[PDB]
Amino acid sequence: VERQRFLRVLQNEQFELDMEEAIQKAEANKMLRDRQLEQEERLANELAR
Amino acid sequence: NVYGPGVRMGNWNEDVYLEEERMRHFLEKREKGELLIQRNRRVKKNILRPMQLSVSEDGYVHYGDKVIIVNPDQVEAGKFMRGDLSLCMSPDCGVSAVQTIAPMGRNTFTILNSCEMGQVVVYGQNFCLGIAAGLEGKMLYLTSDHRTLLKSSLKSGLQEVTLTDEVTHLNCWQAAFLDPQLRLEYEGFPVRANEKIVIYHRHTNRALAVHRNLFLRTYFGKEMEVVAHTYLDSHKVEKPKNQWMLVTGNP
Amino acid sequence: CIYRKEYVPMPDHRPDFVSRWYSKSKMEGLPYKHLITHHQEPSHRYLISTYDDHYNRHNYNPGLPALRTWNGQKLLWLPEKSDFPLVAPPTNYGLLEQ
Amino acid sequence: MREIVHLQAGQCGNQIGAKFWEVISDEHGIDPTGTYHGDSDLQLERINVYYNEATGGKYVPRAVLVDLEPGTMDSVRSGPFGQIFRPDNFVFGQSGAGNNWAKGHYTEGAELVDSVLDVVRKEAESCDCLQGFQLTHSLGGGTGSGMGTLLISKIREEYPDRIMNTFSVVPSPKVSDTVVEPYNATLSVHQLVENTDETYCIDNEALYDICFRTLKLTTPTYGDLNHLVSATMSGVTTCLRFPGQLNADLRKLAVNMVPFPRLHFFMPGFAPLTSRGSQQYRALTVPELTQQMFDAKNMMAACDPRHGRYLTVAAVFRGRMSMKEVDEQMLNVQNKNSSYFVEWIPNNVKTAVCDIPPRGLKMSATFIGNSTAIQELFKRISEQFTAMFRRKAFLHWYTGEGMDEMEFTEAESNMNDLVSEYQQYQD
Amino acid sequence: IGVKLSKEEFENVWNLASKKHQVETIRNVLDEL
Amino acid sequence: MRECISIHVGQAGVQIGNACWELYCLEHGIQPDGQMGDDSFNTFFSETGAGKHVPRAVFVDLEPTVIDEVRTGTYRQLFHPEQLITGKEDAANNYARGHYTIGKEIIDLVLDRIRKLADQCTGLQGFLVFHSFGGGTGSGFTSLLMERLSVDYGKKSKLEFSIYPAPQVSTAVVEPYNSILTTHTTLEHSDCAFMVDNEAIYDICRRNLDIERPTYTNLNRLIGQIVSSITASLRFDGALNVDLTEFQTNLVPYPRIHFPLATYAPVISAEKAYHEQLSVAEITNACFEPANQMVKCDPRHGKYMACCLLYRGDVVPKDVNAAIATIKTKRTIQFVDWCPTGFKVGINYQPPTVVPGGDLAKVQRAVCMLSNTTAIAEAWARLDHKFDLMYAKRAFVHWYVGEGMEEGEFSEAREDMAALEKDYEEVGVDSV
Repeated sequence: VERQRFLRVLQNEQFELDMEEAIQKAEANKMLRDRQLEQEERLANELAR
Repeated sequence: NVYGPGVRMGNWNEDVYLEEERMRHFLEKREKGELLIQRNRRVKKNILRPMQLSVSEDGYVHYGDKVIIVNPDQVEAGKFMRGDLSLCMSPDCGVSAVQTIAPMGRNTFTILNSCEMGQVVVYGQNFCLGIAAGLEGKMLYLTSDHRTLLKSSLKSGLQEVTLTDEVTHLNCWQAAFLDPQLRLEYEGFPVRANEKIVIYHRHTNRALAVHRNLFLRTYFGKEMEVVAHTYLDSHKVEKPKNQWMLVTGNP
Repeated sequence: CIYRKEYVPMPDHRPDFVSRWYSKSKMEGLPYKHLITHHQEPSHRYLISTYDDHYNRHNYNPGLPALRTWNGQKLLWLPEKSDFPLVAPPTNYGLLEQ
Repeated sequence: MREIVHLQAGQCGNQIGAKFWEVISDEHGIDPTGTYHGDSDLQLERINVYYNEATGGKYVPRAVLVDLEPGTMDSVRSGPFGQIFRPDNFVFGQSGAGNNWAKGHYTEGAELVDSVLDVVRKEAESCDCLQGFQLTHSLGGGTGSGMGTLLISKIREEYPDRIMNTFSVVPSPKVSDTVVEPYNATLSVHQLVENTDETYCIDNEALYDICFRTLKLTTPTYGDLNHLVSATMSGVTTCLRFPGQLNADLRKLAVNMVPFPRLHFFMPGFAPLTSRGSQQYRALTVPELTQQMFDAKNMMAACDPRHGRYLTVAAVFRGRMSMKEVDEQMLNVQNKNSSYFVEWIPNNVKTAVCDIPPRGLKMSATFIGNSTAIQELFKRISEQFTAMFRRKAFLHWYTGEGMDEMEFTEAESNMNDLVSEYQQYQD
Repeated sequence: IGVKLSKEEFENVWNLASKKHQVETIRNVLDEL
Repeated sequence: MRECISIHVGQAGVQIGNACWELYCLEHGIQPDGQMGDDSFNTFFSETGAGKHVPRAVFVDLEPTVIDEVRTGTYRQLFHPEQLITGKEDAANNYARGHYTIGKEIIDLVLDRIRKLADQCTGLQGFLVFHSFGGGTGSGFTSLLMERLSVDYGKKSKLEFSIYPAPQVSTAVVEPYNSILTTHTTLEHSDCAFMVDNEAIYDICRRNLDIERPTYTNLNRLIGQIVSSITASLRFDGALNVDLTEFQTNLVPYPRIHFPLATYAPVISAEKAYHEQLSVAEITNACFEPANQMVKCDPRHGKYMACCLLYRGDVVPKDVNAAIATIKTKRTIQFVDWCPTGFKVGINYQPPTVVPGGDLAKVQRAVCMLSNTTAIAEAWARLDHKFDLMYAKRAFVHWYVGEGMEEGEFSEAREDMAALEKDYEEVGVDSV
């Protein structure tokens, strides 16, 4: 019992960890970059105007 | 002495190649769909399908009526499952009893020597109980054979009950009354929907039981044992272990 | 008293199950045991025998049937020797059927 | 064309044969549910060598799987390969021996021998034609060295005709793991000489080199190190299981390697090793495999082979190759340095061929050697032995369950006269 | 500035900014709520 | 099915087993009212039909205030009604009362419940005694039981965690007599005598954990963790597990050497753990510094004889070989000639579970050394020295003669200590 259960369980662990962390980190970074950049752009341009 | 994953110190390069190939293989497996997550979620979604029962135009049961099999809560030993266990297909297939009360598609039995697809059911008369796995579209059947020296149940070693594809006479059950001085007066009466009636086989004359005392750890976590052995007391009436109820959906 | 002080019960100090299960594969490494000894390029079916290739098979098919061209830098007549034939499916002869 | 009976014991051997009985499952295309889902009809040829049959087409091994502790038998059938091993081929007690040889060889490891002896003749008489007996264990404790090297004296009582081959684990020189090693190492070496024929010596200091200096990892562990030993095993008998050019076997290997009734201690190797970064930058051909299998850094024992000589050298090959490039590079390496071979024998290196490497390799080899710098592994034990016997330390674990001092002082007079044989022929 | 806002959301943002004050106020109220 | 029937003798035994069985009911799912994957809680926890686990060990005190405080505490529904044994009178700092009268009056219910536990078990390895050299119940009742059990159950492992009196500072006046007498009557019926102190743990609880003014209840959990990383090998899985026989067969060379010293390496608090780096090397070099011993002795005046590194947690098994290899290249760590191997390593992977809101943090790598040293003969020299000053006046001896035992035990209990230190001096020399 323990064997099968924990085997399947930790396989799940590893796969999930990998995929989830990678995707989330990438998304966060790119999105944050884009938002900050565009916001700064529009605000500075309008203030100058 | 030893640092983390990303900083460019020591033996980083061969390990960068190592998690590069492992990360790419894991993404290939997820893209193809050979991972335990998506296979398991697809299986469990095709089992736990929220589907609908059939209400009854009177109290009585007819054939073709999509009817749950459930065993009532009982008030003998100190190992116990709390209340209203139901009969569920537990694959690995197998059969057991689970703590649920909703029709979810591994619960739902269709009532199948009678002929018409709608016909009133009576005590002491043979019928069959049908269930279907997802996308198979072929009728399974509730079965149990005369006990042999190699065919015994899992935890208890009594007569076992299982599911099979084939058609035989080891598939026909008949349901009687628990009060033992009135069943010969009840041999032909129609059966009401939610009433406590014994279930017995027709070839063995044994009866389907629920063992609330030994547990079957499954993936779903809900636990009991099913078998077929008729139980009687010192007053020689049937115990609360053997009572079964074939409930229908509410209107 | 100090016994009745300190021995107040704790409902909800559930022990973890996870660090033990992860140290198990920290030592073991379950899918890792072909990532240790596999070499070159991943490949599922690569394997065939010498009687079946040279005799019954009649040899490589997509290669040069006659030409053996002598190259520039390395001093060699390769395009027959360099193939080391690996064509087609492996040695099947009808035993899995029986 | 035989079958193979393979014995396993100790806390070691079921963590080594766990990797051994799954490379054989890999090379014959055996899934861990019991059946066969390989690709060719070549693998199915000599499936009988390692796999008896039953109903439904499933193949279960010839496994013998014994240990006093139930510590590791909960771990071998809780692996990926758990329904491939036999149910009634787990034989155990309840207690654990743990570093003594009295209660392995005479009392506590001994009452289960009649529960290993009567499982062998259930299967090893049902096999139609056996080649002999294999064993893998560690000399360092009390269940391999206590039961298996006891049973090695027991099964050679029945059949003298067959061939004993061993996969032993001598203790490491520098950093050891038990204070009572040079008794259990001492007494089982004197056991091994009379009743074993090709004894293979394996170390973990010599394998923590290879996963560090050669293959360039940063966390070498046991599972990373058990598999290079379990690569050797299926790289040994490659010709009783597959066709080729020049087939060899465990009786072909003994004739070309051991000359003598007593000079029968060996030293192994395994050729094609590299990193994970330089996987495509190497060319797996014969001028690369031969260049490293003779080197000291690619050796699985505590041997500096330059300090002595090889009296004899074995080999095997696999893979679709040609023969001239394996005819001259083992002719050059006998020629380029006559300092590292002895002169009175005219040939040294035996050549054997197969057709198929292990799955994933392209071409393969497995170095097997009878050097006389293997006597630098049995000098440190006899240095550690009598510098403990002189203070008579720890001897009341060794009088307390049935042994004497006369089982002691004659268990070094075998180790002395062994080294007194290997030093005659050194130059 | 790249933000598509409902009319009721703009009225609520102005109300929350006036409640926050005895741009910084508008950006802070839009970030918090 | 590898139980450890443990004994707790005296005020010391019950007051340390409170925290020890606290940790055993802590690390599993065991509630403090009997109720509740792994099934390695059946090595200390039986069953019934209600899932109710009841611990399999014996607690004895003739001075029933601590036992009644347990019986009325929070841990009443869990312990058995019978394996907690009281009297109505204490031995009160003498060997005579505990060994001849108050031991004799109530040794039989102890031996009854030991036989009931030992024949309800299936897989007992040995006996583990927690007792006190410096009192009345922990010395007389102790040696009476360790005669009355070694006469019955014969050859079996016997390990004694012993709350030894302190080197300089003290609590009761006439501890030299009641130390020396029970040592002479324990040496012939011991197998391994692990030794701990109290001020030597006060020093470490001041200088490592930075908590000032601690109690016995803050000292007790360090022994309560020491015993748990001692017994952890049966408790969970691992790479190289340890039965009970390997301590007793790896740690003592001779008939009368058996007195090892205990030490426990990674001692630090919660506010400091997150900023210190728990390296294997720094742990094993802290565990050899003589400021980190549980016994106040200096190892530089003598030679080691045998060690036992018992790990726990996320061991990297290459790094343990590297750590022992860099230990072995020092001259401040000395060894005798006859032990050239001189080490043992045991392994388990489960991390140490630490009590909620304690003085310790969630360590991930636990190390216990149970090594023996010839610099415990220096510790025995002082309790022979005090006896030499005291017996010459014949002080205090009437308390000893007035309950049955003669005065002629007092000469042999010094001749025994003289021959024991003769043994310890003749073993640690070189032969040439």
